[PDB]
Order: sequence, then C-alpha cells, then structure tokens
Amino acid sequence: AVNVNTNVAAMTAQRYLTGATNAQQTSMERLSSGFKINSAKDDAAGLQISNRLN
Amino acid sequence: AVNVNTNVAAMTAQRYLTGATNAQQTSMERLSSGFKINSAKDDAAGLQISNRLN
Amino acid sequence: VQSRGLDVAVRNANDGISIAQTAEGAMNETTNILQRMRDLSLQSANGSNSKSERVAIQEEITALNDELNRIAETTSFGGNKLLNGTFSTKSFQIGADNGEAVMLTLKDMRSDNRMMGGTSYVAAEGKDKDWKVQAGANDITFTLKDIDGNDQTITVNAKEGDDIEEVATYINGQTDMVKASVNEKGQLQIFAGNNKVTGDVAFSGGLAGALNMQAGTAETVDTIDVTSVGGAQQSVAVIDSALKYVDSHRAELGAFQNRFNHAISNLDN
Amino acid sequence: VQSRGLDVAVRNANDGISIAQTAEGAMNETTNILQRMRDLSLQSANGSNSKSERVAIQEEITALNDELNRIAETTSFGGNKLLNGTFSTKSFQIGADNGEAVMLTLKD
Amino acid sequence: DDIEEVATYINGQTDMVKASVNEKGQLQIFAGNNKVTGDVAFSGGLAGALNMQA
Amino acid sequence: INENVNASKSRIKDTDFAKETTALTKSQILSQASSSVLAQAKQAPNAALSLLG
Amino acid sequence: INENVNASKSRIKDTDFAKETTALTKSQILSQASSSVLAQAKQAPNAALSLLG
Amino acid sequence: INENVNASKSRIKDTDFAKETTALTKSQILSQASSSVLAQAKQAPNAALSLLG
Repeated sequence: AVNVNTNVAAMTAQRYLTGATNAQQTSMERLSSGFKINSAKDDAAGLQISNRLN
Repeated sequence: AVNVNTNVAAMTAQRYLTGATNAQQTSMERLSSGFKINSAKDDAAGLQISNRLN
Repeated sequence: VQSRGLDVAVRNANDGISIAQTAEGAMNETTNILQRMRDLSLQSANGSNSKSERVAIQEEITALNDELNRIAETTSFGGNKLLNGTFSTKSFQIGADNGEAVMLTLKDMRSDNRMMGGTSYVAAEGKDKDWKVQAGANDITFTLKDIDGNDQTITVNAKEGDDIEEVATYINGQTDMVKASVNEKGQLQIFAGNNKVTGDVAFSGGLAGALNMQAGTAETVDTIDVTSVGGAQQSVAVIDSALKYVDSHRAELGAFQNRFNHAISNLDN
Repeated sequence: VQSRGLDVAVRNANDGISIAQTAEGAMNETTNILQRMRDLSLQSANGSNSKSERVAIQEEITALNDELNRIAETTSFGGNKLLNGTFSTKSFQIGADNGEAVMLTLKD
Repeated sequence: DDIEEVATYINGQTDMVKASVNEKGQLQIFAGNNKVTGDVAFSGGLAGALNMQA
Repeated sequence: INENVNASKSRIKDTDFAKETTALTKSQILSQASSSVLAQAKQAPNAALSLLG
Repeated sequence: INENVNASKSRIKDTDFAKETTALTKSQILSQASSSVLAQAKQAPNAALSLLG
Repeated sequence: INENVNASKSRIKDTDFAKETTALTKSQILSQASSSVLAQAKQAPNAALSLLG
C-alpha cells in the first residue's frame, strides 16, 4: 500500500544508524583514552576493582 | 543522530590529546633536566627534603 | 498521542542520561583528587618526614580538600547544581503515559558528607618499642553491626610477642571491616568506615584492656590532618572509605545510564 | 457483503500482526536486559570478585530487573497494555463471516 | 571557609540570590527583579560580621 | 562538564538530519501530490459546460 | 606485587586496540550501510506520485 | 621568565589546530548543506508555473 504520510522503513534504518553511530563514538572514545572502562556504564565492577587496583 | 552543529567524539578525542601532549612535555623536561622534581608541582614535600638535603 | 508521547519520552530520557553523565564525570575528578590525597598521606606517614615536611604535605591536602568541595558546589547542569546535595530523588518520566517515571538520586559529594569518612577510636595507653603482646592478653573483640544492621563479632587473637605496629598489621589482615594504625605515641587507632560498620564498635578482650581504647571521633576527609604520623595513618583510611562512597555512587549512576539506554531502545521499537 | 467483510477482515488481521509486532519488539529488549544480567552474574561468580564488588554488580542487576518490570508494565498498543498479564486470550476475527477468529494470548 | 568559599556555598544553596566578592573582599549579593521583588532582609551572625549594606 | 553539557545541548537543539531529511522528502511528495489534485480540482467546473451544451 | 597488580589492572581496564579497532571498523561500515538504505527509503513515497497524481 | 611568558602568550594567541581544524570542517559541511537547501529552495517557486501555470 504505497503510503506518503509514513515510511516505517526509514524509521527502521534511522534506528540502526543511531545504533551504529553510538557504537563508533564508544569505540573511538576507548581508543583515544586507551581505557576500556572510561565510565561506570562500561563496567561498574571494573571501575571499582580497577580504581582499587590503581 | 548524524548531527553537524556538534561533535562530542572530537571533543572527547581532543581532551585526551591534550592530556597526552602535557604528559609528553612533562617527561621530556625531566629527561632533559635529569631531575624528576623539576617544579614544586611535583612532590612539594620532596622539594623541601631535596633542597634541605642539597 | 502514544507516538508523540513516546517521542517526548525519548527526549526526557536523553535529558536523564545527560544529567547523570555530567555528575559521573565530576565524580571521576573527585576520585583522582582523593587518590592524590591518599598517596600524600602515605608519604607523610614515613618517619623520615619531619614536622616541616608534613606541614608542606598538609598544605597540598588542604588545597585538594577545597578543590573537592568546589567540584561539588560548582558542578551544575545549566544551573541546577548536581553534587551539593540539592538535587535529590528527582523523577525522570521516560514513558508516553503518566506515572511511568523512573527515580534518580544524586548524593552530596562534599568532603564533609558523613558517608565520606567514619569514626576513629584511639587507644589511651602508648606501647614503647620494647612492648610486646603479653601471653593471655592477646585477644581483641570487635562487636559491631555492619551496615545492614546484621551484627558481627570479629575476634582477633594477636600473635604472642608482637610489637604494637605488628599488632595493627595483624588486625588489618584478620579483618576488612575495621582498619588499624599506630600513632606517634604508639596508641593504636581503629578507623571504622561509616559505609562498612554502622552504629558503634565495642572493644572487649585482654589486649583491649591493655590498649584502653577510647571513644570514637567522627572523621571526614574535610577533617584529615597529615601533620602528625597518627593523623597520616588515620587519613589513609578516611580517604579509602570515601573512595568507596564515591565509587558506589558512580556505579549506581552507571546502571541508571544503562537502564535509561535500554529504555530508549525499547521506546523506539 | 463477502467482499466488504473480507476488507474489514484484512484490516483486523493487519491490527493483529501490529499488536504482535509491538509485543515481539518489546521482548527483544527484554532479552538483551536478561543477557546483560547473565554476564553480570557470571562475573559476580568469579572468585576474584570481593563482597564489595558483588554489591556493585547487584546494583546494576537490580536496575535491569526494574527495567524488565517497567517494559512489562508499559509496552502498550494505545493504552491497551500488552506484556503484563492483563492482555490474554483475545480472538482476532480474520474471516468475512462470523465465528472465524484466530486466538492470541500474550503471556506475562 | 574563606569569603570566596562563603560566596560559592551561598550560590550553591540558593538560586534567588547570586553572591560574589569585590577586590576589597566584601561579599556582594545580587537579586534579580525577575526572581525577587522588593528588598532583602539579610540577618544572622555571619551577616552581623559581613554587615550587608543598602 | 563542558563536553557533557555540549552533548546535552546537542540533543535539545541540534538537527537530526536523518529525521529532518526524511521529513523534507515527505513534505515535497505531499506537496506535488496536492498540486496534482488541485489541478484536477480546477477542471471540475468544466463539466457544467457540457451539460449546458 | 606492583608489577602483577598493574598487569591485573590492565586486563580489566586496558583497551585491546586489536578488537576495539576491528569493532570501530565494523561500526563505521554498518553506519554507511544504514545511511545507504536510509537514502533508498526516503525515495519510497516517490512511487505514489509516479503511480498517479 | 621568558620560557613561562612564552607559554602564557601561546594560550591567548596561538591557534589550537585540534579545535580549529574541527571548526573548519564543521563550517564546510554546514555550508555544503546550506547550499543544497538553497538549491531546493530556488526550485520551490517553480511549482506554480510547473502546475497551475
């Protein structure tokens, strides 16, 4: 049913784009700092043990 | 969201780049000087002990 | 309505991850400053350092203390301060309907926050270099109520014939709830992290009798003084307790982010 | 009448697939949250982790748990909640004549 | 706390008044008409020391 | 703080090209559609002439 | 101890460039794909006008 | 003093390519996009003649 008011397909692609874009940022960030865990969201337990090991 | 008026990725990369630049300069001094405590910023207490020993 | 509502919800959630990200970032620097202070404290402990050396270290520790407080009283999100404690139990609606909100609590990160410290009990009888654990008087009893209220009784039987300093090391090894340290006079001190032990520790046993432990004074990072070896050893513990508090808050925020990220994905689908 | 009824039936069935799509999609995130929990569990299990570490892991676990309950009490099709238990055993008439309905049940 | 720290703390505790310090080291409290209407009755022991003026 | 603040400001003010580009493309379609319908509409009265014959 | 502790800290905090770089590469490729299909997607409504006014 | 002063002068005067090179790129992409929108805009008025004419 060719429709103009809605392009669900576009929404699907944009959703996956946002997924891929955020992925790049996360990786790039890790590469720049050289640290896998740069925030608790990366690994709370690591943040804890790594800070304590530090 | 493939936005253009912002690039936090770059801002993050730069923050670490600066960190590295300063760290490079910091060690470069020590290497040229031959002294780890080049400025009071390092081991303020050592400065006092070193000077008193010197 | 639902579609438009879901859109607004995604935004609301993005605001949530943003406020959290800023707070987490501030706590990062907080951690670094605390670590510096801890190291300076250990340097102060070494007997080589004379009062003048400790005075120098204290000056830096005073500065970093102020910097910690500054970060807490300045970190803001467009004007709403996030670390001074004002922001508290704020709800971040992340749904296309009323009531779907998820709560978020930012704890005060000031250097005087009761959590960023504990209680310090110091002995009354100083033991000279020639004092050794006396046989039969080598028992120290730690009766405390943990943090969940669950009561625990740590029973440390000191090794016979050990110096006051070794006594502390032994305790530090036979438990993690209390931390021991010997002051200049030899008066053993016991720091109890508010995060770990709650209420009041009770010291019983023959060794306890010989030490004559006194009452506990509330100690926070804001109250640390490395001008005296005793203060230096105590500070190391106070900073350690804080480092925990800080990391704990960061970890919770970590999940808050992960959860809100997950909500965004579900919301868009 | 058959032609008109067939049209409405196609529409009703489209709605059916729509409800299933919404529910299935929500369960996609449900699965990811659970898998994250599984990895965090395997982490806590490792002996090196200390009690303090386990506490931290639990915090993330607890948050994810609430998210599963949030997704369960929120996923909706215009106010008609789907994966919470309230929606169950609903017939979808996909036939022009009456008594031609496939049954769908959304589990809690 | 130093007079500056007093101002920062005050700025962190309230939004109605914004505090600052002049070169002489005298605390300056500003109140926006958009937020505060009329005068501001400073009171307390610290105000007794600071001696806020008109 | 500046980095996170800048990122936040983005979410509230930046333009999501992905979303806006699709919106522009959609707007143009509806536009060309309406134009075609309008043209067809203007011809409606032409019918009468035949009836008047 | 310090040596082993540092090694232990790395395993939990270090960035394995090998895997990370590979990931970033994949991420960029995925992004380019999404962008390409997004382009084709925006053209969907074009069919309508082509179909008729 | 010379060394420290030269360091100070840099912060206030020398340009940081890190930010500058980025700022240039941003301006370039925005300009390229702006012109693209401008091209679309130039064709917009064509609708009247193209259809109602």
